[PDB]
Amino acid sequence: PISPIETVPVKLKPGMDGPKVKQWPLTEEKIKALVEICTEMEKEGKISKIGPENPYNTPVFAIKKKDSTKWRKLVDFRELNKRTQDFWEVQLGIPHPAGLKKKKSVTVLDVGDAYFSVPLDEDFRKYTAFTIPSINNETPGIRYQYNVLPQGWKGSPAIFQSSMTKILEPFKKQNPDIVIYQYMDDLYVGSDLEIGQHRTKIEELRQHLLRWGLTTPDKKHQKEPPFLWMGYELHPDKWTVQPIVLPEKDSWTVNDIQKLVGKLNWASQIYPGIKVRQLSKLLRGTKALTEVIPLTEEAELELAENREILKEPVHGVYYDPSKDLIAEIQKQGQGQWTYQIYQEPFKNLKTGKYARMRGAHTNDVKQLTEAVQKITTESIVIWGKTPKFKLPIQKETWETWWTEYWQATWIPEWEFVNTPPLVKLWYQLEKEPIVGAETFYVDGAANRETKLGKAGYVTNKGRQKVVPLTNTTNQKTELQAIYLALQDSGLEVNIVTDSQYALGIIQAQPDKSESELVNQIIEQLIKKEKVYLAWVPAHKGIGGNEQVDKLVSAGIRK
Amino acid sequence: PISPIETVPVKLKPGMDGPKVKQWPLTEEKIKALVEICTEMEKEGKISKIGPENPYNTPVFAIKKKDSTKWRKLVDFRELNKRTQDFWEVQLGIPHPAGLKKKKSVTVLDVGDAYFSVPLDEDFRKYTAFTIPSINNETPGIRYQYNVLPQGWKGSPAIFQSSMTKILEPFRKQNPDIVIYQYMDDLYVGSDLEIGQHRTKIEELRQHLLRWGLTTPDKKHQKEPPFLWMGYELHPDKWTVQPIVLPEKDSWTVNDIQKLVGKLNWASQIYPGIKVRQLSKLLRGTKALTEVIPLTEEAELELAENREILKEPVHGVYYDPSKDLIAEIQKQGQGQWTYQIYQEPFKNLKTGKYARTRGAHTNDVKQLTEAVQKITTESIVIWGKTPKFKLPIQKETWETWWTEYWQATWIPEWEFVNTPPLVKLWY
Ligand SMILES: CC(=O)c1ccc(C)cc1N[C@H](C(N)=O)c1c(Br)cccc1Br
Repeated sequence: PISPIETVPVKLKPGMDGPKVKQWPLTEEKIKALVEICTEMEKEGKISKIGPENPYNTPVFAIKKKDSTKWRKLVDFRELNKRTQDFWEVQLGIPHPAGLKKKKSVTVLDVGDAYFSVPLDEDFRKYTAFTIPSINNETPGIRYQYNVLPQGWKGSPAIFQSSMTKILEPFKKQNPDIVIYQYMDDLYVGSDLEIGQHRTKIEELRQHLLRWGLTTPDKKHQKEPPFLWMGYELHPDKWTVQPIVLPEKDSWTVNDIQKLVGKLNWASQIYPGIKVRQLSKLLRGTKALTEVIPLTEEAELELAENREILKEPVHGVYYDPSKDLIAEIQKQGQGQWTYQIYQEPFKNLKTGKYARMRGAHTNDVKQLTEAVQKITTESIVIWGKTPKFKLPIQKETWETWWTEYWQATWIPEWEFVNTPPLVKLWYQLEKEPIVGAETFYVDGAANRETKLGKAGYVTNKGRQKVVPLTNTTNQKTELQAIYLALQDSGLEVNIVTDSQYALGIIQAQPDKSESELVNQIIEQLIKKEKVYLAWVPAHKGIGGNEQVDKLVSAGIRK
Repeated sequence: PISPIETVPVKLKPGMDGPKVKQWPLTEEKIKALVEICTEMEKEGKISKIGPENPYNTPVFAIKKKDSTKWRKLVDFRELNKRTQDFWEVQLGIPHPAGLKKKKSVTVLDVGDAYFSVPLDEDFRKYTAFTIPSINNETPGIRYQYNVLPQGWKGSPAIFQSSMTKILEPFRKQNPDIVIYQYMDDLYVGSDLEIGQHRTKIEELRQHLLRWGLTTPDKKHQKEPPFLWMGYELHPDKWTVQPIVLPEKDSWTVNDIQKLVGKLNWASQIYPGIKVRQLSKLLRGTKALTEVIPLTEEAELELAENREILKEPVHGVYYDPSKDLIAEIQKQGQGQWTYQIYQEPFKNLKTGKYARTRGAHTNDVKQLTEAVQKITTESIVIWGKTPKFKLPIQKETWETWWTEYWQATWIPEWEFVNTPPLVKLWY
């Protein structure tokens, strides 16, 4: 029938008006198909014929779709969707199963003629007009108007949700503690009552909804236990995903991989192991999708590795507001991180992976901390509190990093958990100049136009060194310099650069990087006992450096 | 009940529409405090639940006005104020008394309660929209509209000015030498009396308000180990930027002088007129860093010159009422904080150093957020407007822990830096 709910007042963006889009007449065939339909649709009271006094209207279309035997009606009000006001987005969030408590029993009540029963604002009813034509240019004009939430109209999704919650309020009042969650056209009643006892309440609800006009076509609380919701396979005790089938073959395009990469991402939710590093990186160079993307042994290896993990259908558990939440982290791969937050000492609640990409030349300790926060954030949203962290990193090591970082950070309660790799600042520069140790004055330049660079150094003993460099920009050689400096120094060394960049990186305490050059600066540093990196304004007259830059530019100038 | 009065028509500054700031996920604990608070505010008629016909939003938060006390609601009217208050600041803009900074002591009285009386334009209520979030997005949130003047909207205190300028009339009459500035529901009262007397003329005024307008000001004092000054006192007069000190060891080891040329170098933009050439000569030769090289005639002359030239500033005191003062903070040491409020690059109107021994309030985020509060409160006293902050903190991390140590009623505009600051020096 029609719900006797309190309507909701809607309007068009100030300055706009009722869409004035006449309908292009289709074949007289569907013209009738429209007649037979609207007729009963009007008989139900959902519509009322009004032709003249409403100038506005929209295009009315009718065709078949998705293996059905009865005609369909496609009246998408997009133009109207453009002139209509904005509403409070029905669902600005994504509910995560992990944040749900297990119920002894649950069901789904299809509320598919949902909108059609909720009456639209007494005024707006006008702006929802559509024109019904006839055959051979003969047609007086059967203009119609909706009395309920239009099939497409922008407000429908919203108004309906706001109207349902009202519909249900009294019910859950006389009979509480029965989790009810409503996604658009799906009602999920859940509780901890025996199959029968439970269904006893469902009826109470159904008839309640029968009172408010929402006739649940489902003669009973009948629905497929393995509920498919947003890729989530749900049950009164566990959750997971399954359609994550990954096909393989020769000549896969950039589009193919991107899709495959996207797939691997979703599964990670519950399957602890998915690594999209190499595959995600191959997508680099966004431009042509149909362009066949080549995978190198590495990329191929990835697919293989993940593929089997997926083979394992790991189940996911729910949450319990009596056991303290825990978050364990493992340092995997190079720039990829994985984590699992759990309640029971062995039952995965939710799993995720932090993909390090924010910046190149990042300290691992920083990475962990980032992942920590990333986890806190995602936790807050889903559950309601911050979890205790099981962290693979020496406590005393943390104390060193935080105290000496320009940024401020915060890590809740977190205890040490010895896993495969330990988070530890590999090397570390000194604070004051080493007494005695040989001082090296590095320097490097490069004619940008010729890509010809030059590196070298000068110790406090007249030990000079210079080596030609090609296809190198000013900065790169600057590093190569400090490199040379490291190559022929001692366990204790002092280096003086002119580069702001060289100091920006090294002092960043980097460890990993897709930069062989930078990597070897780390290699040399990881070996030495004491190293002192110092910076002085270039081209301002500084001990040695002044002159250094001279022997470096011992030829072409830049 | 039926005791309202005519309202003042408020209208969005031409151009913009209602705000729609996405609400940040709040923890369960705080949501409880919010739902409670809100319910009483509905039981009291201060705010009325609203429908979907309103696509507006202003973030809400939960904070404890005092250590170990109850919860306090806090709406983020930064956005709405920008559109709505930026128009109204030229119409009802409450003038700022410079006599406030010149005086000795200053107490900040919370007068928010007052605004809870004057009803707002039944038409403007729409914009004040504020959504309380629910966990896991189970519920799309208990949306709320405001009825009276919310304690966040910069346009509210403007309206309530009417009454306030009266309530104060008497008191001011008997106490002529006490300046009473009013910024965003914060009563900034200043004077020159001996603190002993100050503590009096303040409770006096606190007892006054409570008598005539039933303006109840949350009493505050801490007799504990963390004893804070009585009435939360400030001392504008005790404020000045002098911490910049060059080492007395500038002519010892080459390394030293090297650093010296480091500081003097950058200072070139802050203090036009400084030279370094002479001093550079001393460190010009390829040498070790630990080799001691004493001062030389010309180097010495220019060191002494710059050494002092740093104490007395030059021009820069150009306060452009148009350009918004930008505040920038720099994490220095263990408990030591430093900030600079400039308008144009290197042309600062003031610099300071927040000091909160690391240990008890060890939290970096606690000290930073603490500094964020302190850096502004004064800013209010001296320029009478909130600076734009640049905090050396992770975007996500800040938003997550800032409401936890926050005890303010207003929220300074902030943005997050993600680059190693060269400003991270001895100062
Ligand atoms: C937020 C919520 O409770 C929920 C969200 C989405 C879906 C698809 C179902 C939801 N709850 C149900 C229910 N009927 O209560 C549920 C299922 Br399905 C499985 C386990 C527990 C719960 Br509470």
